[PDB]
Amino acid sequence: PLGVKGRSVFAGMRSFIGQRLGRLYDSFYYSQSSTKYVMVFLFPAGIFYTRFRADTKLGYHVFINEEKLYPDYSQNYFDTKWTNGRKVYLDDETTVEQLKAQIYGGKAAPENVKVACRGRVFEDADNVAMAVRAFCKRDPRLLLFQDNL
Amino acid sequence: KQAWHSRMGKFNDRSDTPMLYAYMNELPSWEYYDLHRSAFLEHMTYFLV
Amino acid sequence: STSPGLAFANLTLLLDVPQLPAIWAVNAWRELNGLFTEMKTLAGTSDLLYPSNRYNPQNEKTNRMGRPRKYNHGEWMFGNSY
Amino acid sequence: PFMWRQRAYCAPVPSAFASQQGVRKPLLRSNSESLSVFSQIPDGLLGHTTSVTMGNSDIFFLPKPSNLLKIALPAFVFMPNLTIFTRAFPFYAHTSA
Ligand SMILES: CCCCCCCCCCCCCCCCCC(=O)OC[C@H](COP(=O)([O-])OCC(O)COP(=O)([O-])OC[C@@H](COC(=O)CCCCCCCCCCCCCCCCC)OC(=O)CCCCCCCCCCCCCCCCC)OC(=O)CCCCCCCCCCCCCCCCC
Ligand SMILES: CCCCCCCCCCCCCCCCCC(=O)OC[C@H](COP(=O)([O-])OCC[N+](C)(C)C)OC(=O)CCCCCCCCCCCCCCCCC
Ligand SMILES: CCCCCCCCCCCCCCCCCC(=O)OC[C@H](COP(=O)([O-])OCC[N+](C)(C)C)OC(=O)CCCCCCCCCCCCCCCCC
Ligand SMILES: CCCCCCCCCCCCO[C@@H]1O[C@H](CO)[C@@H](O[C@H]2O[C@H](CO)[C@@H](O)[C@H](O)[C@H]2O)[C@H](O)[C@H]1O
Ligand SMILES: CCCCCCCCCCCCO[C@@H]1O[C@H](CO)[C@@H](O[C@H]2O[C@H](CO)[C@@H](O)[C@H](O)[C@H]2O)[C@H](O)[C@H]1O
Repeated sequence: PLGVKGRSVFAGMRSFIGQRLGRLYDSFYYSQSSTKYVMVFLFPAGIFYTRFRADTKLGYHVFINEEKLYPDYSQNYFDTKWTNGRKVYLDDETTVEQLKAQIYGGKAAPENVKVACRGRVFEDADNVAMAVRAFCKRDPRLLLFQDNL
Repeated sequence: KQAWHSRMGKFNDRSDTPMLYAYMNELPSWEYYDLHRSAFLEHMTYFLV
Repeated sequence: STSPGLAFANLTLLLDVPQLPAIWAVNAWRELNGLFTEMKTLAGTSDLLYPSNRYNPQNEKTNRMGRPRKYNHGEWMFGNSY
Repeated sequence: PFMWRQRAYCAPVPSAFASQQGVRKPLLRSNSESLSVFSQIPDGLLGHTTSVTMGNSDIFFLPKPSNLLKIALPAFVFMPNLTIFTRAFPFYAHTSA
């Protein structure tokens, strides 16, 4: 005897979802504290953040010409030293000045510092996204150098 | 039947080649009382009394 | 249950089925951004918007590549220069 | 624009030094136009050449005489069974039976 009169398939769907959620709560309660919180919240959350950031934002590999132009990262923790090739995720509205400040930690940068991509110098009042689209399409490797000349 | 029992034992039992016995910090009732015979006795005399 | 021959599938599953929520979230975010872009276009714009493009910085004082518009200081009889 | 006799790629073609030839063709042309594909040739049918498609040709047919055979044959397992021990799969997947 499939189905009952006066009852709707949508009501049955609600019933089923309630059953599933109650069972999930029971199984989460009767589980190890050591494993369940990690496996249910921290790995999903990290994976979500990473995948969303990669699939949505757009990033750039940043290099610097000379060691004298490297930033001072001695004080901030988990990164005591600059390394070239760092992947850096930015927003579409970011400019070269904002990028430079982000690199140098809101501190006094050196003089006549400029950004290039495939040999092509960027203006500082330029959107990084459009500048890359123009000069280095699908090769976002940026380089920071000193333009004395 | 023997294959059934051997499969389930190999999967569930605490052994030197454990499949499922892994990441154990809070044990279930059976394994707890099998490893800690002192507590099985105490928990059992209390229950009967 | 499992076996050494299924290491490929085990790794792929463990690493990819947790990503499916994020994939669906990305798809939903994309649809919402498209909806908002189309609502803006219906409302009206000075310069056009490219729908399937990443970024649209164009305005009265800005080119379609983020630079300032040339010859935009004065006013023109035919209206906008674009 | 600095080393003219040493940069021949950026120089005019020899038909330009000759002083003799509705609309006419241009008189001055560079050798740097050789670095472009559609400089002289037209861009006709540029975006329509990757649209000429041809279908594949493989036929998936093979007669299956089982009357010839009387023994079973081995078969691969393609994926792990997640319908059983689903909750423990990340915890036992690394072991070998
Ligand atoms: C944001 C933070 C993110 C973190 C998570 C946050 C929380 C979010 C929600 C939960 C997300 C985690 C879900 C994990 C569930 C799977 C593994 C697990 O952890 O279970 C452990 C947990 C405990 O396991 P256990 O204690 O060891 O055993 C107890 C039994 O499970 C007790 O079961 P039972 O005895 O009470 O009943 C038997 C049960 C059996 O459950 C099981 O035990 C095994 C389940 C098998 C899972 C693997 C199946 C994969 C098969 C491949 C699919 C092939 C399809 C082929 C299609 C071809 C057709 C062309 O039957 C079911 O209910 C299963 C239904 C689903 C199977 C569908 C298979 C296809 C058949 C279709 C039937 C028609 C539709 C349903 C009709 C009903 C009326 C509507 O499992 C359960 O509690 C019940 C099973 C879970 C069913 C799914 C529940 C809904 C999940 C929704 C996911 C949506 C996520 C997307 C979110 C949106 C993001 C944008
Ligand atoms: C869309 C692509 C699908 C392809 C893959 C899936 C296979 C294709 C076949 C269709 C899949 C669905 C088969 C459902 C079978 C269950 C039928 C049934 O009677 O179940 C008992 C339920 C509960 O019934 P009940 O308990 O309320 O009353 C009857 C009680 N008995 C059974 C004792 C007589 O019956 C229903 O009320 C209707 C359920 C089926 C309709 C829902 C389909 C589920 C698929 C979507 C999953 C997500 C659910 C949330 C949707 C939210 C919508 C906003
Ligand atoms: C083409 C696709 C084919 C593949 C099919 C794709 C779909 C199906 C794929 C599923 C395969 C992987 C499933 C593995 C699931 C692992 C998750 C898991 O079990 O967690 C580990 C925990 C660990 O439990 P445990 O550590 O005690 O025991 C686990 C196993 N041993 C003993 C061996 C260690 O399992 C659980 O008990 C919880 C599981 C149920 C809950 C699921 C998460 C949702 C929770 C929502 C409720 C939150 C309540 C919050 C309230 C807070 C206040 C208390
Ligand atoms: C239960 C419903 C759940 C449905 C899932 C909906 C998605 C959930 C996640 C929404 C997160 C929104 O968070 C927002 O995302 C976008 C895209 O990354 C970011 O936006 C960034 O990229 C977009 C696209 O270029 C631009 O706005 C801009 O370049 C930049 O700001 C915002 O800085 C962030 O605040
Ligand atoms: C809650 C919101 C809706 C939930 C449903 C989510 C499911 C959407 C997945 C469908 C596949 C999407 O895959 C792809 O994404 C978006 C539309 O989404 C489109 O992408 C294209 O059009 C959209 C317009 O919306 C633009 O924002 C985007 O710049 C462009 O690339 C593609 O044409 C489509 O192929």
